[PDB]
Formats: sequence, C-alpha cells, structure tokens
Amino acid sequence: DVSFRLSGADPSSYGMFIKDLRNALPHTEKVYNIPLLLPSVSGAGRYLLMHLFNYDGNTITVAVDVTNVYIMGYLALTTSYFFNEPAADLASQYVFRSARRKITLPYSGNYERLQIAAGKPREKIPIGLPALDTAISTLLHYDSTAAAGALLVLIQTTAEAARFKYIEQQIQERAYRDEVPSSATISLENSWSGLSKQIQLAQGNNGVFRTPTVLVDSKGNRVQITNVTSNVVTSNIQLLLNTKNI
Ligand SMILES: C[n+]1cn([C@@H]2O[C@H](COP(=O)(O)OP(=O)(O)OP(=O)(O)O)[C@@H](O)[C@H]2O)c2nc(N)[nH]c(=O)c21
Ligand SMILES: *[C@@H]1O[C@H](CO)[C@@H](O[C@@H]2O[C@H](CO)[C@@H](O)[C@H](O)[C@H]2NC(C)=O)[C@H](O)[C@H]1NC(C)=O
Repeated sequence: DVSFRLSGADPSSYGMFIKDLRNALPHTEKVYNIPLLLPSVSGAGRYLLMHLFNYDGNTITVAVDVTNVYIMGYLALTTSYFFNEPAADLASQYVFRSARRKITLPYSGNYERLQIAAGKPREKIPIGLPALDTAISTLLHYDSTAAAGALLVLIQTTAEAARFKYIEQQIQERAYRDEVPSSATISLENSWSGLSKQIQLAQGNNGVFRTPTVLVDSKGNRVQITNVTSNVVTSNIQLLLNTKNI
C-alpha cells in the first residue's frame, strides 16, 4: 500500500507520497527511460490501496488500477463506493470485501461526466493539498454531488501528479493555498494517453511521433510535440499507459 497524511504535510512529504505511488506501479520494461505500465494483471494484484488521512487524521482507502492509474473506488469507514462502470464493478470483486455496504456512485470515472455531476469543469476547481484535505472530508460521508468535485481533486492530486512531474510540482506549489490547475496541467492530463501511445510508436520510428501531440506549455503557450527529445518526454512524463490498453 501507500499512505499520505495531510497532517504535518509539506512539499517534501507529498513528494515522498507521489514517489511511493509511482514505485508501487509495476513494470517490466522502460521505453525511452519511462516505465511502461503493464498490459494487465490478474486478481487482486491489479489494485493498489492508497491510505489518505486528512488534517484531523480521518482516513479513506482509494483502490487504484495499477495498469492505468485509474481510481476505481474507495472505502470510507464501513462503506465502499465505486464508480458506475464495468471496470469498477470488477474491482469491487477484489477490494473492500469487508465493507458493510457497497454504494455505486451515480457516474463513471471520466472527467466529462464528473464535471457534469459536480457542476463546474476542472478549470474552475482549485486543487492543492488543502483541497485534498477537503476532498477526503467530503468522501467520508456520502454526497454524490460533493463527491464528484472531491474526486476531481483526488484524481488530479494523486494519479495525475504520479503521471507527470510538472503536475506533481504544481501541487507542491499549492501545499498551503489552493489554486485552479494551470492550462498546462489540464493539457497534460488530457494528453497522457496520446503521449503514452506516441512514445511507444516512436520506438521504431527513430524517436519520431507518428502523430504530433499539441500541448500547452508552462508559460501558457501552445507547443507541438513531435519527438522523444522533447522535455515533456525527457523530464516530465513518468509512466506510460500500455498501447494494449489504447
Ligand atoms: C477511460 N478512463 C480514464 N480514466 C482516468 O480517470 C480520469 C478521468 O477520465 P477521462 O477518461 O476523462 O480521462 P482523460 O480524458 O484525461 O483520458 P486519458 O488521457 O486517456 O487518461 C483520468 O485520470 C483518466 O486517466 C478513468 N478512470 C476510471 N475510474 N474509469 C475509466 O473508465 C477511466
Ligand atoms: C524534435 O525535437 C525537438 C522538440 O523539442 C525539435 O527541436 C525544435 O525544432 C524546431 C526547428 O527544427 C525549433 O523551432 C524548436 O523550437 C526546436 N526546439 C528545441 C527545444 O530544440 C525538433 O525540430 C523536432 N524535430 C522533428 C523532426 O521531429
């Protein structure tokens, strides 16, 4: 498992958590020096448990699919909660067996749907370590509308920071003040699968993407990523979604 405590949290211990989370995702191979997530994993080995504690020290456990870093659901005291999607239903066979009841959220895990349930797109939802404290607090008691927003916080501050060093750094910047995600943050999250695919296809195209990926950069400007020498590939991206799952 991996754990993260908001109590006493600073950029450094959040950095330790994101490293532990990355280290808990298995791989047999690196492609341009980036771990390649597995095509699949059978049984309960497929899910990582992240124990998250808010400032007060109350806790949820979040089940994460180790092949794609998708959050599947979570446990809050004696109740499990899963996304309304077949992968999550499948996960519910293996994790949080002991929960007194299992609630299916009234939405799937994707950003479009979640932004609809929450009432705001991501661009307008502040993230940060305080927002992550809020989200834990929210998930501890069922409220599907609130939960959508809390899940949008939780996905970005865990999975998305695991995937990209830049996003991890953005969150370290808001260790004590939330702020809506930068344009680059949103662009990177939206491009992970596209990027993961092009990096893998470059492997026999001399490092050249077959299709250039458009991103917004750290300065807010619209770049074209055409090859693996780009700093998005050399510095930023930390995990690749296997093309077998694309
Ligand atoms: C298709 N899918 C993607 N995700 C992740 O859940 C979050 C929101 O879902 P998404 O499908 O909106 O992600 P996005 O458009 O960023 O796609 P990506 O570039 O391919 O990742 C993101 O972190 C996704 O990586 C998903 N998470 C869950 N629980 N279930 C899913 O089916 C699912
Ligand atoms: C591949 O990698 C780098 C992207 O980082 C490209 O280098 C850029 O190339 C053009 C001129 O070729 C410049 O306008 C960019 O600003 C360069 N950037 C940097 C950081 O060096 C390179 O051109 C790409 N080439 C191909 C053929 O894919």
